[PDB]
Amino acid sequence: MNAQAEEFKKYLETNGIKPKQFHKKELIFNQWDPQEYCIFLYDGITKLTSISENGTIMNLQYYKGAFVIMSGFIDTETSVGYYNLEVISEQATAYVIKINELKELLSKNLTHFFYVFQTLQKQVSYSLAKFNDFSINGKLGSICGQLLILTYVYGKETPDGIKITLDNLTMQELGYSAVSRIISKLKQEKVIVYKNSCFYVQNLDYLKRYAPKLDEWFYLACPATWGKLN
Amino acid sequence: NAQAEEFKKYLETNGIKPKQFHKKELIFNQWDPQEYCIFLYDGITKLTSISENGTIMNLQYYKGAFVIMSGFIDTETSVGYYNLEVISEQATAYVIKINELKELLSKNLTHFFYVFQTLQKQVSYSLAKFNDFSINGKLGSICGQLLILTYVYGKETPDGIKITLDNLTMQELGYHSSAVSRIISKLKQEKVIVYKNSCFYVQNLDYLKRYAPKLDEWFYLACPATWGKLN
Ligand SMILES: Cc1ccc(Cc2cc(=O)n3c(c2[NH+](C)C)SC[C@H]3C(=O)O)c2ccccc12
Ligand SMILES: Cc1ccc(Cc2cc(=O)n3c(c2[NH+](C)C)SC[C@H]3C(=O)O)c2ccccc12
Ligand code: NA
Ligand code: NA
Repeated sequence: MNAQAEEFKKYLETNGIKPKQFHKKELIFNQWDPQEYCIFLYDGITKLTSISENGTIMNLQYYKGAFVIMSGFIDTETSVGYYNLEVISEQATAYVIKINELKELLSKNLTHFFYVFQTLQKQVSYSLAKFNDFSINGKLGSICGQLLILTYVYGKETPDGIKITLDNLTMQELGYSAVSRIISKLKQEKVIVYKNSCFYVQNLDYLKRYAPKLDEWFYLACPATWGKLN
Repeated sequence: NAQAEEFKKYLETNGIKPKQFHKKELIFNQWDPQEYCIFLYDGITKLTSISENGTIMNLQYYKGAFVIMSGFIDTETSVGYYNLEVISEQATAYVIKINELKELLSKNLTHFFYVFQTLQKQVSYSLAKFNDFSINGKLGSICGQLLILTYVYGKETPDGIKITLDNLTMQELGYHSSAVSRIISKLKQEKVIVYKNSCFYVQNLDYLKRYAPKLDEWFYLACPATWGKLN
């Protein structure tokens, strides 16, 4: 599956760093801490959020294990943004590292330096591809792109199409007014199907057509997974 | 800058040389199988993409000093079918093949770090732009771009904050859809930015900060020195 992550997991463990369980609605890091962290999210699903003074809560970015999320800059160790990383799966397993300690240990392994660098690269190109799909096709591009990524990562073929294999609690979190206008177009056009309390994708090519740049991103960033359905 | 001067030293020390590029040249392109690390030392560029048609998309602006990598650092393959186009009259850039580069980061965690921090800056820029648009729609995006322009190129004068860029470069950043037009009218109405004497002037910065709140925070956390100039 992800050998660079498994290698990184061991490097952490054989350097003193131990996995921490977190449970849903827990913040692995938060916007009010004076200390920033490098998070190696080894398993589970999280969301990055921003809580404005209004108290309105903004969902910015999803992440699944294995990945690295850093709440501060590696050089200055100060915040990259007033963010929280909330667990949305039932549990998540993460290794929590003070940014300053991380610097040391990326020194002694070119290979693990590269691994973490590469995940920032994938984030950068992800946002650019989402931006592009939204410039081309609006919210449709956005939702199709979200569904395309769900299909690639969590899809399993079944008779009613490509089922999305996330726990139901997890699915409601991810969203399963303006968004509504469109989901119906898809329910009705049988791109997706909500049957027997599960979500099914019946027309992968439509998703691909309106999220072309995220499709490309996934080919270039996760070719293993992209092939499984192309 | 300082940390970028540091990194430029490091490159020239190891044999890499600046090259000039001129408006409308591509420093790297989306069809070249070879990928590069670009240390853009001076000038203004845009990242672009094409779709099947021939339809140019402007995705992201960069100014020197900055680093722009067209391939992944481990696999060396493309991060996206992108071009980096010059939009200032000249741009100075150090071009580094990704393979040739990979040893060099290996030998200098200080310098590795400077490049790592630049990706982090990009990631959080994109998120903060997204946050602003989710709050305020097109107006948040428009004010956010004018906010950054002001911070980076703006000089305080009695006629307001002058954008110290030439009208050429200002058009390449765009200075006529109906939705945009209403916003422009609202801003050109409020005198938020005023064209005066073949120049561009910002007279309500509070407004910009008001509708681009998260990009404002981004600049504070990422470019504090420059942010404090106008705060
Ligand atoms: C529904 C949904 C959409 C997008 C993301 C973000 C995401 C997914 C993904 O598979 N990968 C990345 C991202 N971003 C961090 C760019 S980076 C490369 C790859 C990976 O994790 O190996 C979702 C993430 C989790 C759950 C649902 C997502
Ligand atoms: C008008 C305008 C908006 C945005 C950008 C992008 C940009 C500007 C900037 O000052 N910085 C960055 C970016 N992005 C690459 C995130 S990264 C940190 C900082 C820096 O250059 O050190 C513009 C860039 C050039 C010209 C105009 C811009
Ligand atoms: Na924090
Ligand atoms: Na290229």
